[PDB]
Amino acid sequence: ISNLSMQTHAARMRTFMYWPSSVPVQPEQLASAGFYYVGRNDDVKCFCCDGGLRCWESGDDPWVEHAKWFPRCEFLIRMKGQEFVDEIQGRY
Ligand SMILES: CN[C@@H](C)C(=O)N[C@H](C(=O)N1C[C@H]2C[C@@H]3C[C@@H]3N2C[C@H]1C(=O)N[C@@H]1CCOc2ccccc21)C1CCCCC1
Ligand SMILES: [Zn+2]
Repeated sequence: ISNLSMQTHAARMRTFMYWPSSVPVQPEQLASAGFYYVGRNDDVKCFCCDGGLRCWESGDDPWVEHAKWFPRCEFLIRMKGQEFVDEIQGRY
């Protein structure tokens, strides 16, 4: 999968075909936060920063996890704002 082909939400959604139903985070929330499914286990990558996330847990919010682990991502900042990212990074 080409990162460029994943710049739009609809394209990212279609990558989740065989996404394990047992994982307690849904494709719609993942795709909204920039992620697409790379086709192994529960591994997803962001189309913009290429950050990879896995081992989704109950109650995870994909935007929070994006800001926790990849705070410099420009798509994250454009969508959620620098204030949000600063707070997740523990700067109040
Ligand atoms: C609990 N919520 C989940 C989303 C979470 O926090 N996952 C963490 C994660 O995805 N991370 C951890 C961070 C730490 C550091 C910033 C780097 N990591 C990114 C990410 C990760 O493990 N990514 C792997 C390794 C790199 O390659 C890929 C490629 C695709 C998908 C995932 C990853 C890890 C996964 C392994 C179990 C423990 C939580
Ligand atoms: Zn990103």
